[PDB]
Amino acid sequence: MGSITENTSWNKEFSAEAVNGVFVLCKSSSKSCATNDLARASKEYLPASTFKIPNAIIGLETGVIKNEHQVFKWDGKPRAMKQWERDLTLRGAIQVSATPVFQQIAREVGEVRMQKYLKKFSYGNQNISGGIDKFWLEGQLRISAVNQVEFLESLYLNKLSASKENQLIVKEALVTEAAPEYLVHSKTGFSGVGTESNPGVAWWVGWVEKETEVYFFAFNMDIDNESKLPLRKSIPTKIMESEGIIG
Amino acid sequence: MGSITENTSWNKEFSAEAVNGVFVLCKSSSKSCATNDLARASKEYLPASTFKIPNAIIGLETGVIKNEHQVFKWDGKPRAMKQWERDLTLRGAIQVSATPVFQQIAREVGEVRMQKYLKKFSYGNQNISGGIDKFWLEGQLRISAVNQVEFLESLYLNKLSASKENQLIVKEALVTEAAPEYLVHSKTGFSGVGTESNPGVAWWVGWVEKETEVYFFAFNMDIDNESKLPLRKSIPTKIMESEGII
Ligand SMILES: [Cl-]
Ligand SMILES: [Cl-]
Ligand SMILES: [Cl-]
Ligand SMILES: [Cl-]
Ligand SMILES: [Cl-]
Repeated sequence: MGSITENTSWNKEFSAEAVNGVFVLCKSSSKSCATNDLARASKEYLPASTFKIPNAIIGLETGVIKNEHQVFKWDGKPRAMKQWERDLTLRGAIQVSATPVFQQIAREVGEVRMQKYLKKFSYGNQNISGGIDKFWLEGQLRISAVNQVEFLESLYLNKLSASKENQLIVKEALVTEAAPEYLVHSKTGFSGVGTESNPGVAWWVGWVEKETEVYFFAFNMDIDNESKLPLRKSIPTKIMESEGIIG
Repeated sequence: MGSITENTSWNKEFSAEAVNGVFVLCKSSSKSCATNDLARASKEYLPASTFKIPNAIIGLETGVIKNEHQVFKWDGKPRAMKQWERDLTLRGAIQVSATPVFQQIAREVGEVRMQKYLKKFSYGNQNISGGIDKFWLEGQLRISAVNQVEFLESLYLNKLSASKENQLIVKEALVTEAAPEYLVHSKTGFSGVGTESNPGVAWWVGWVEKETEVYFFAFNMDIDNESKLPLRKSIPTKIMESEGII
């Protein structure tokens, strides 16, 4: 958007849970954003599963994902999560966050084309070192909350450097709540619990369409205890509720 | 859609409510459809607000709807329903069924382009007589339950004679339930209570994407009393539940 202002009153929801994190919320019509922590809003972290958004688009663009209705066949091998042990649509693989499906997509896209698309998308530090199938999971790729909102705004407007149809296909795959005058697109992320001095990161990013308004959001937090994960949704929902958006 | 088979065991949900109607359900992977009433499955009825689906695609195709994020401004004058007395997005206008918005779209599309597109879409009897802004509401346009599922299948597959991008836009506008492995696109219709010896029609049409399967559906029923309106959703829902479609 245009402006960003720091709203320190938004710390109340973080301090109540002893969480270190940031929430960025932008209202389209007023071209204005608010955040609890300006400094952290610009700090870059591992995207983890939020990378499914650009990866899905790049997969379609390059033709690795053949079309909108491609089925990703479970081959029979045990997977890290139980919910991934089945055939999945593109929307399904995004929604249940089936990481191995996307690791294979990334391998097929390749280094040259992945690099070019992350440049076109202005996606974070654009550092894809750490292996083609994990740079966004444990490698060197980093993105800020502000950069996520910018990327999501471009996607909403079909202004990414990709076909309008591929942007649309990925947008329907991101729908997480549908009501007559309320629509939510969103995606979670979780890198793990980390180590001594290096906590992991949790994400919730997306946008809310309410009546004729649109609000873009990005949340992240430091995490070293997996039982704290639901906070990645509860904190932003509480803040958006207080704003009259209602999460 | 493939083959169609009459299954009279579905009549249970209709007889319970003294409803004269039809449900058509098609399973994409098996290329087969079932219905409680083969005769009625092919009978053609006023589309009523189910017409918002092709009308929206046509509005986008012709540039009358400038793009995905066009806002339909309320002029501040009375509208039939309070829910319509506000600015609406395309999705909002479809979801609250803001008929006056779509009537102005039809006027701006105009007769020639509207006729051409309904032919291209093989949309019912393709009869647009009765006024450019009311042919699907009180005029001569008629479409069957079988034709609705055929049209919806084409939309799902992006195979209508329109840009893939415009078909995609109208598809997101139609989403009515979203879950990680369960997605519903749907649209209701209701022509009114009819006249003596001539009931109105109520519709519910759409599709269900469940894991990797897809089910297309079209329901219609005779209606002469507004109190019966919720049956247009409850009957099909009960049948789809009995079929294990979540
Ligand atoms: Cl991933
Ligand atoms: Cl009106
Ligand atoms: Cl209408
Ligand atoms: Cl009329
Ligand atoms: Cl209803």
